[PDB]
Amino acid sequence: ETTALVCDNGSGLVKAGFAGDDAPRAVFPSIVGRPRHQGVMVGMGQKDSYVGDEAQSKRGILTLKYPIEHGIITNWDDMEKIWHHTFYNELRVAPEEHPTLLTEAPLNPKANREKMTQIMFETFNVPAMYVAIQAVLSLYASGRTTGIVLDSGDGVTHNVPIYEGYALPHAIMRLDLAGRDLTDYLMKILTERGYSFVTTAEREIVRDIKEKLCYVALDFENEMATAASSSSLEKSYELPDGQVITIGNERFRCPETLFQPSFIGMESAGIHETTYNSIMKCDIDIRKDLYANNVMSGGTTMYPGIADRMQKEITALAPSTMKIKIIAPPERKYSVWIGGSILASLSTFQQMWITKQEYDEAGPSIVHRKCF
Amino acid sequence: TALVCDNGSGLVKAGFAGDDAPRAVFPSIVGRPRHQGVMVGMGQKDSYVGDEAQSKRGILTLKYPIEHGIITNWDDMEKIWHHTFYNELRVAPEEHPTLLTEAPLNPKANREKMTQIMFETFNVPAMYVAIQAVLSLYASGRTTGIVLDSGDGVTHNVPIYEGYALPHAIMRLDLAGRDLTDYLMKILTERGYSFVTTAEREIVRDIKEKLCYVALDFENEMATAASSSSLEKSYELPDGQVITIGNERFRCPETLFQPSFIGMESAGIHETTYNSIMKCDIDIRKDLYANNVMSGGTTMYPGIADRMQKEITALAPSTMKIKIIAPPERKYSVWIGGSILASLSTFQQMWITKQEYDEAGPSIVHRKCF
Amino acid sequence: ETTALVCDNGSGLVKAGFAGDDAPRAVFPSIVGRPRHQGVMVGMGQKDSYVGDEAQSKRGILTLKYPIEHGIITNWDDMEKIWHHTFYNELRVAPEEHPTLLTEAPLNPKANREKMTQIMFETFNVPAMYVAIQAVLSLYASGRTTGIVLDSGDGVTHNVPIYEGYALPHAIMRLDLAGRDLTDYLMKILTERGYSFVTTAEREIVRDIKEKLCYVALDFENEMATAASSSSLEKSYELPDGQVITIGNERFRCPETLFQPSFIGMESAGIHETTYNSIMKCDIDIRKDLYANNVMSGGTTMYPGIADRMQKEITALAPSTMKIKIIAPPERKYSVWIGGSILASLSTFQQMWITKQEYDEAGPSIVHRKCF
Ligand SMILES: Nc1ncnc2c1ncn2[C@@H]1O[C@H](COP(=O)(O)OP(=O)(O)O)[C@@H](O)[C@H]1O
Ligand SMILES: Nc1ncnc2c1ncn2[C@@H]1O[C@H](COP(=O)(O)OP(=O)(O)O)[C@@H](O)[C@H]1O
Ligand SMILES: Nc1ncnc2c1ncn2[C@@H]1O[C@H](COP(=O)(O)OP(=O)(O)O)[C@@H](O)[C@H]1O
Ligand SMILES: [Mg+2]
Ligand SMILES: [Mg+2]
Ligand SMILES: [Mg+2]
Repeated sequence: ETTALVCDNGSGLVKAGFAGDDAPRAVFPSIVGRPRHQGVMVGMGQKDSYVGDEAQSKRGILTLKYPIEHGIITNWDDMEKIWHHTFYNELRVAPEEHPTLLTEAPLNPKANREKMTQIMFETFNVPAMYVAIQAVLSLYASGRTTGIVLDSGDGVTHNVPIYEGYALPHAIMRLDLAGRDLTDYLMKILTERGYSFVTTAEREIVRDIKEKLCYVALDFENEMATAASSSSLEKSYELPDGQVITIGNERFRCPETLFQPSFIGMESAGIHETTYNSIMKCDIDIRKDLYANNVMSGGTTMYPGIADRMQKEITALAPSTMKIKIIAPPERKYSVWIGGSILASLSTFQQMWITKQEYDEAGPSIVHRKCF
Repeated sequence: TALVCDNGSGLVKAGFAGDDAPRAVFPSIVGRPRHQGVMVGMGQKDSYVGDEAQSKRGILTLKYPIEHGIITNWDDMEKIWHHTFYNELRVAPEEHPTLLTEAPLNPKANREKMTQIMFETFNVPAMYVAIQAVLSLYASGRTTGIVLDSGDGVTHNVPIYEGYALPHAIMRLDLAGRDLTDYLMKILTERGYSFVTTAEREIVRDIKEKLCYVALDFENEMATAASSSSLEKSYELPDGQVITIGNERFRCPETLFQPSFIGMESAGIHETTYNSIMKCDIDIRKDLYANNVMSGGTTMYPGIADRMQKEITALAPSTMKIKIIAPPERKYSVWIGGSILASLSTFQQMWITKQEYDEAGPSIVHRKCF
Repeated sequence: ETTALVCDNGSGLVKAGFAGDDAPRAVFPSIVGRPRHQGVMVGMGQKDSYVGDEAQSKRGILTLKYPIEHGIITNWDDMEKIWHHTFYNELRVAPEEHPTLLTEAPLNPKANREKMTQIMFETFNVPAMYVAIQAVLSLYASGRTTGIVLDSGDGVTHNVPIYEGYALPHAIMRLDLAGRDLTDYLMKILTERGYSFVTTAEREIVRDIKEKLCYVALDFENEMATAASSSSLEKSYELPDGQVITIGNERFRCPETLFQPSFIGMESAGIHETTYNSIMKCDIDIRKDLYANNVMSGGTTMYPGIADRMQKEITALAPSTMKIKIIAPPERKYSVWIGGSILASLSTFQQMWITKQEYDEAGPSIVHRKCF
């Protein structure tokens, strides 16, 4: 009778809702904003902190902080504020009568999961909770059991291969390059045309420009030559103060760091090379079934050129007698949450929760013996 | 309707007595999971038997219950027999007498535990145990001759005169297709290919079944392979990679004629056959030389009959006629001979029934059975 | 007076010197470093590549490559640079007056040995060269003639049984699990405490941590229990930037992969089981002398718990009436080189060289005729 809750706490967005539904009920940014200027009018309900869309609307007088960086919760009072906001104000529920399913990136610190368990059991005390891997939930939402998931969000980009319900944890790859790094690189290369975005409020403007105007080039050198020849690739964007800026090659130089990390000084290889190395680290008899089942999930995989570029690069890397298929659904921005809405709804899952009695018996160390 | 089951070291060939071909031919492997299961909307078993193992071997560790002809694991043999009776044949073992096969020169406790398991767990009205090379001679339409039975675990040379095997001339060589698969895995490291896992052992087995052959003259074949690339052949891996082998095609089966390639003390199959013939009386040696019968899958290399003819002609006296019979269906020849034997009229009183097992115990198979 | 050179080209280190000496004169890493950034100051040297210790000195601005992976040379131009820096910079000799002795792991590709012979004879042109197995040189240095040698370095762990100078080829076993895989596994499991190491320069730091702090437990489960029970097995290490890390139970989980290869996803058996299988593939009358003369060589056999653990495991596998003695010399990090100098200083080895005229007559295939 008790309805389970599915909460996906990424680095940039919080997607929370109920199990068994199709879409998340509450999608809001994971920001806590605090005032930085001098308040002069008395009273009028001035608050010392702002969470979510209220922090985004008043961001001209606020300093915005993200509690999670690179998939790791760095500030815990702000994370308590985020969880209190998504339980009492957005979802409008009482957490003492709802089990909770949370998500986590692979190769994370164990103390993050231990403190998530301790805070969910001692502050918002739940009957049950469970922490799950996001790529497994993406594979649940895809409707299949075999595939290699490339999940790229705001802090982490990770590859997880799964064959017939069995994961290969030695081939799991994690890269700390995601949409916030692309936002910072776009902020850096916007100064070549004279545009200066420095403050934490203007990072959101640069993120909006990246979401609206950036795309992935199929050929990088041909697109650079096309931009250098004619002004057919230039687009205009209107700033909130009415200013109009114009960008050319910076539309496709920004997500190219996903394929050339050396643009931001990283020594690692691209996401296509990471996916190929994750496939080639698996057993030989499963690789074919991986090659036809490349699944992309997350916001950073939402550029309108990325599936064709990934297919071209993997087809260049793979032998020619193999079929390479990139699976990009239109709902892949929320796919992890949809997997939670599947996984908490299964009758075979209800014995996998971590109850309060088990937490009192074992402490906050049962989350490693219970969750993978 | 009787049941004929050939439980080889590498394959299981089972069917009904009277049919001309086996109905269930599947690998004798048990696969178990190796990695961490993360999805709960799945069947999620713990043991896979047969082709279901071969369709899932990339996440599985494979085990053979039979090693070098003798049964090492009896729980896995129970699983093999259960899958044979209930999933591949769709029969009830309470209604059908079952014929079983056994390699010659084997420990007696293997037959003891075979009869005990077949009468206590998979209860049959009757059962019988037969020698494989005798059935392979029976399937070829003759009653006198020498059978070279080479399979997955053992190679045997059995001479049979007037339907009776001669036990003082039965020769056993502990070299068969599993050792050839492992030797091919060892010698593919020279060209840079690494095969370690039990799943890749099946890939190398497929390579051996597809590309290898027997050279007529080994030194001349090695000379021609080192002169030009006219013997190189290509194979496409399951992941799309292309490998090329030039002289491993004939070096791997040469262990049948030179067993020291894998470090075994015994002589080759030609000397083994000549020794098995030469232990017999002089008046039957002409019939044994004229009736050489090949059997099993390891005799399916496309050069083995001519090479065996050349070597036995070299060993034998020059006035002796050497004829080697290699039937095209010799991969299924123990089963066909068992089908012929189980469909005979007078064989029906040679069944070991359950009442005689109750009155005797797990030792009747050494008195009523051979 | 043409003294011979003994050069051991491992996967991680190069140990080179003169025959007759008791210690290698040049021990340096087998790396080539190339710049990953741009040079803004002019008037310097600024060479395009760095070999050996100079690559390790400025590894923060270089990406590092190993020309030898799992005992097999993959990059041959980098191996040209390594051998040139060995002959002309670390030894200061001209390799036209010294015959050379090289080492190779067993069950290697034939093209590696053919190309080594070719590059020795018409690039660094030598009067003579020989290629020898490493484990027989370890037994030559150990002073015995019968026994089974476990050589474990940076790329290949191999077991070779030798009876009265006869290497037994059908019981030689090879595993591609060595110290580099251990370094990668420690790099992976260091992310549980939050320590993230990504670049190729940080792999050297993790290798230094492994060399300083890791050890082999006698009983793994009791060690895990006492690590979880008390904070008495923790140790601290200082990074180059001054930060301090602490590891408690990663010290014995990292070399547990040598005994449980399933930690990195491999299906193979442990080194103790490989040793027992190598002994069981020998003749039945020589297994007593092989069980009494177990010799450990290489750098991965330098953990300070490995001899007692190997003794316990082999005594478990062996029959109860057998005597098991495992010999670990204190100088076993350089044991292939010492036996190589012993072999090259012998009077009856002077007919076993491959001369230049023989290479001219027979081409680069006489190394399969004159060398084992
Ligand atoms: N259409 C789009 N094009 C490019 N980037 C996008 C798009 N939509 C969202 N993003 C990026 O995705 C990132 C977060 O995606 P998501 O994975 O849904 O959140 P989280 O990482 O918090 O789970 C943001 O940094 C945002 O810039
Ligand atoms: N075309 C072929 N060429 C060479 N060997 C083969 C061929 N087909 C099958 N084999 C070998 O025959 C062996 C098994 O044959 P068979 O005797 O029918 O089974 P079992 O040995 O279990 O009785 C396998 O190990 C396989 O390697
Ligand atoms: N004291 C030690 N403890 C643990 N590992 C060590 C120790 N000393 C060396 N090693 C490891 O041994 C490896 C190389 O050893 P060695 O066999 O001497 O070189 P190579 O493998 O190049 O021949 C290095 O990767 C290093 O990590
Ligand atoms: Mg996310
Ligand atoms: Mg058979
Ligand atoms: Mg070495």
